[PDB]
Amino acid sequence: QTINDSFTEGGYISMFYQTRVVVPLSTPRKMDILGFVSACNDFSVRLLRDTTHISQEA
Amino acid sequence: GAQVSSQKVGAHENSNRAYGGSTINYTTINYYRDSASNAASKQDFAQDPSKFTEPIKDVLIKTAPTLN
Amino acid sequence: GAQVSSQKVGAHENSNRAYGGSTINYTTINYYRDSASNAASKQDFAQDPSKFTEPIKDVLIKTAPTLN
Amino acid sequence: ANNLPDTQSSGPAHSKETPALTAVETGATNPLVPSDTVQTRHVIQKRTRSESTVESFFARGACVAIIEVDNDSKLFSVWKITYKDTVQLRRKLEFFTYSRFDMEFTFVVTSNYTDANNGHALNQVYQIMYIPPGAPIPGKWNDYTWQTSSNPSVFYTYGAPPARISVPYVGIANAYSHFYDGFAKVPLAGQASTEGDSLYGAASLNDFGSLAVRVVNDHNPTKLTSKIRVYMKPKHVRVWCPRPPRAVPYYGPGVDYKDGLAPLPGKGLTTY
Amino acid sequence: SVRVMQLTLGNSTITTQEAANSVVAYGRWPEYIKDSEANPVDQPTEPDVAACRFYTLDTVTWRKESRGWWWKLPDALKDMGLFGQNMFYHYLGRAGYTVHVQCNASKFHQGALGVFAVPEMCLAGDSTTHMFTKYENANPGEKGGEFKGSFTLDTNATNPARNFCPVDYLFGSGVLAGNAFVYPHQIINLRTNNCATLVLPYVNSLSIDSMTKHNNWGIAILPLAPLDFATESSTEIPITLTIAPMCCEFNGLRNITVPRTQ
Amino acid sequence: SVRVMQLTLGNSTITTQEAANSVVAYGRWPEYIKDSEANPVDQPTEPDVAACRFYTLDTVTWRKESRGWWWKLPDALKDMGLFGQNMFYHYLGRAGYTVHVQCNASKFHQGALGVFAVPEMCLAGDSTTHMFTKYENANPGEKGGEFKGSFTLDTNATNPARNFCPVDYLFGSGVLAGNAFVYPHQIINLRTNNCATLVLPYVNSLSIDSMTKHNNWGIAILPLAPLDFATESSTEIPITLTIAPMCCEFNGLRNITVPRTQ
Amino acid sequence: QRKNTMDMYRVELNDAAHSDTPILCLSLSPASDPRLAHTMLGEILNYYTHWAGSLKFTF
Ligand SMILES: COc1ccc(OCc2ccc(COc3c(Cl)cccc3Cl)cc2)c(Cl)c1
Repeated sequence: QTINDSFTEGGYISMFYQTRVVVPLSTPRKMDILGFVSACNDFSVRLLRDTTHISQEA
Repeated sequence: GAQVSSQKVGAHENSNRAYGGSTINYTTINYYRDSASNAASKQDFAQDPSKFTEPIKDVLIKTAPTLN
Repeated sequence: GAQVSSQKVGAHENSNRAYGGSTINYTTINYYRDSASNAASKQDFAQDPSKFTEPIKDVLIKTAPTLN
Repeated sequence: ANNLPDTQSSGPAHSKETPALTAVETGATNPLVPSDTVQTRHVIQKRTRSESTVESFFARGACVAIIEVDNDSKLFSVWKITYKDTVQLRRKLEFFTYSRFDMEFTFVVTSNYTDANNGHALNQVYQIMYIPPGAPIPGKWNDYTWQTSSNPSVFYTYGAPPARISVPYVGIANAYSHFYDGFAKVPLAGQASTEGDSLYGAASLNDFGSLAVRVVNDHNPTKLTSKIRVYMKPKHVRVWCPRPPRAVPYYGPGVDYKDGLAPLPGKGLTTY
Repeated sequence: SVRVMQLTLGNSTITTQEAANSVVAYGRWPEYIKDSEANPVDQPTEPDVAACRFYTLDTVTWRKESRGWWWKLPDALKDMGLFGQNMFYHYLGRAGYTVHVQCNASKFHQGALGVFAVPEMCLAGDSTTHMFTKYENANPGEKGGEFKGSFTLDTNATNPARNFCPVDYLFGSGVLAGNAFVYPHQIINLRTNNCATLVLPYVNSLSIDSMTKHNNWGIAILPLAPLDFATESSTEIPITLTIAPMCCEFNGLRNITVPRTQ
Repeated sequence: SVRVMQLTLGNSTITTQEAANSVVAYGRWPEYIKDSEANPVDQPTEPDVAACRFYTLDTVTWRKESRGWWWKLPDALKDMGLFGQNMFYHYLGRAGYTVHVQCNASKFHQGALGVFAVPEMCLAGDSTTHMFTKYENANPGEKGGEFKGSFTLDTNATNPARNFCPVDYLFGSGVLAGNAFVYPHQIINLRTNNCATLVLPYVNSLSIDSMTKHNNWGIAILPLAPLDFATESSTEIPITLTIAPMCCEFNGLRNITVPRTQ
Repeated sequence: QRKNTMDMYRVELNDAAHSDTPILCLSLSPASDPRLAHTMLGEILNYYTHWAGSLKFTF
């Protein structure tokens, strides 16, 4: 289901340092990483419904 | 001018009619001259997402190094 | 796309139409693409109750001793 | 849904074959027919089991809900979809553990003036909107949610034949479970008792969503009430694993019981 | 003959000289998931001989006053060797079973035990709050539970027991026990047999599920004809339960699950 | 290329962009016991994906002063998921391994680590009593041990340590470390590679043995050229060890073994 | 401080000594987890009641 429900819970994603980030001198010691998400070729959805991501007052 | 298509049977009844024959087909006839009056057939095709997922000039293999 | 099945005539009229011809048949045509929209054909099959009545591993004959 | 076998004539016997004797400990039922224990005549059997097929047993529209709306928040109502609000259809479905079918919903709508001598209103139009689990639920009888750009809605005009729609097999499993011996959560060691606790025999908190019903007309100060009786019929039926039927009164959505625990009457052992 | 058998699974063998045949539930023998019915895409683990073997759960004692016993599967086997390990290390698990109930007496004893295998054996609770039985009580493990002769409502609001209250003649679920024969079963009538043997395929509305959240089968043992002996008001005969999982396959490996207890 | 690789075992994948090829010990890839070399007659268990996957043991830190580290197999993996379970539930066990040592730095760091896989890696003790090292000390598990720069005899007669005293230049066994190159190995020279990868077949004088009594392989890591950086007398880079058992098959199932500890 | 700014997309790393604590944590609820619910994938999933299939995370 597309809602938070324990019956259809999916699991956990996490990241850890395997070794460590190493930089030489004269180099920034902190840097960013960006994450991306996409569906694989076996992905499908069903039962069209209305989204809660858009509303209209009055 | 009738169009006879077959349905994609989901739940099957304990009948052989649920697995074959005209019993798993549906019939359609257009009554209006303007195509706008027609219903949607819903026998719609798909395509390759490549134009969005990989709009790359020099085609690359996933097993092979992207940056070469 | 018409499906023509025959009816199981219960009470018979004093006609030959009550015993033969298209007069003891009924016609069906599906109008919707989704099988869910269909009516029930009701030409449903039966099966062997054995899975419930005799879920025994070593098959036994009624004439023969059950406890052998 | 077919024929029954003919009775073959059977004469006297004096043999070592004894079909009358058996041993029910095996877990099997003795498949005897009259000719096994008495002398029979030949009877050409014409009776059939056409009406006791799984399909014919359920081929009836049963009431599952009576939704009420007072057109003077009651200007609209929401009904959580279920078959357990009533007892008749529920008991029939529970002869089996799992099921798979399509559904036909017919809506019988009635309305009336609360006052015998007051008020008046023009013909009412109703909107029955299906809110799939996840979609925004209406807060007012006229907020943005009633635009139904994606949710399926049914607009019924009072006085017209009962509305009717078909729904496919919508389960997220390969069959509907009439019984679920489990929980939606597993409490883990170490977590607070408030944690990992869930209802016994419950799957999703919102299985099939709900119906939001309202009268579309602008409400008049007149006192009016409407009731939408929902009838559901399983069509294209398949069922698995038979179970004994409910003997005592239902006590909630579960198999819980409390009240009518002594269903059988008294009868003398040697009284016909 | 119908009466002598030998069952061998892994490194365990069971022999019997007084059987009454064996029942294969719904006529289906346990099997692995076929590719056409597969759901999780990851490679399954199939312990085979390490998990598919006979495990003997605790022995219960039958007395003139016993009302009955019940167990839940895979629950009763959660602490059994490598079967339990695989159950807790994987998100999903599937298995069939060979249930062998043992009970011998003598030619001067009487009594009959009804052994039923019930798919989705939901039991009734003890409070006015619906579906209130808590996880810890619903899953007793190898010790299982017992049937009662009557319903007794838990009234302690401060500390509700949140337990089951399975009344025997109501089959612990609001149905008459005499109709429980529609479920795969055997009867251990002391004058006829020593045991009951049932082969159970995996039954569920899914091909694979969570073994920790869901119990597929329930085993119910009820005294159909009470235990009686010579003239000894005092009589006790043990009932041992030996079960072997079959065609075990698990999917979704991660860190081990440690459920909350008591 | 010789430098980019991906290893997939079960549900675990390892990628590297700075490899120096991989070594397959003695040119033998791990395999299962053939019928012509079989000994125990019982049906083996082969956990497959549940046991044959990458397990990451604890990360150690390399400093200018480090002398070296060592581990024993299957010992270091005894508490690793379902591999450890199968190891303890069975009398006999056999497995090969894929050892992947990880160590990244920068282009301004120096140092070289010699990674050796030694069959029957017997280490020297600390007392005048021969073969006095006790079981608990010989089998440290995933944390392994360390090499020393010199031999120091344990003199506490009242409470002997009964531990190893592996001197680095003596390869912890009375042989010169420079000759340890006759054993399958790789070198992690910081200016060249990130890791070392070794595929180890099962080596023993028997087809299968007791995994609790006997360690087949030993992994020794020695700083051949000490760690040095820019001008930081202070430098620490972690060394992570990831090992995956291969072709696991166990024989002789019984109750679980619980060895004495510390 | 980062939500609803360009910083909500940046996860910072550093050259500190090795630690076994997580850099980030997420729940696989593509349509409901706040971090996934507003991605193109999450936006589409919110127009449907059921989802099934594999996903891939690229860093
Ligand atoms: C085992 O027995 C079962 C299983 C499922 C059931 O309900 C499933 C269910 C799911 C969606 C809808 C939504 O149907 C509707 C729609 Cl799209 C539009 C308008 C009105 C309705 Cl009404 C209705 C029922 C019931 Cl009632 C009994």
